[PDB]
Amino acid sequence: VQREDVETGLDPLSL
Amino acid sequence: AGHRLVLVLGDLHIPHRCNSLPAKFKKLLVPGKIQHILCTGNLCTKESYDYLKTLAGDVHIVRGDFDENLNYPEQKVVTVGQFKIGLIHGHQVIPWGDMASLALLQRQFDVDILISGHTHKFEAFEHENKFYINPGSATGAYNALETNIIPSFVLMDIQASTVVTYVYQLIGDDVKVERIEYKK
Ligand SMILES: C[As](C)(=O)[O-]
Repeated sequence: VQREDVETGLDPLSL
Repeated sequence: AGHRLVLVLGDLHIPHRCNSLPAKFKKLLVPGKIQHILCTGNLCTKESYDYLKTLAGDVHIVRGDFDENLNYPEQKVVTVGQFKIGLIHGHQVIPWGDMASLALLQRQFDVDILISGHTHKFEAFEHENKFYINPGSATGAYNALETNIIPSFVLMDIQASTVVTYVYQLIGDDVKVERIEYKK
């Protein structure tokens, strides 16, 4: 289901 | 802030199968960011429970088939934000990770999100407006049926009636992050 990639440092654990 | 950050993980199999989480995972998981932890089980010992308590002061664990602590509940249903969430290790689901058995559980539990483990394989999908999450194994521990396991864990950002599911994976020697949106 709708699996989009996430740019470096945009996940909650990194800022 | 205003977001609820929920860590989802399990099947560490520490120390019998693995001694620790990947060093790069430990750098990401630091105190003071996560509100709740939902653990599918197979820690397998108090040291790992203790470690989880350093990451958040609201820790939920269900009993795996290799857990030492038999006081953990067999399954658990909790509410976070607008979402009702069900938690089961999954070795009770017959056959392993059948989508039909899981959907049965969802109706039995009456949850928006059904979390389970035991297969050591990350999955996150929507089936009949219901959301199903398997965090995989945060240590990459082998199991029966599979030995080449990608270490992973899930982070749920709950806000209003959207859940944003981040999946963290150690692929090669680096962390790769994907996201899946689910609406209530
Ligand atoms: C080993 As059991 C009671 O959690 O299926």
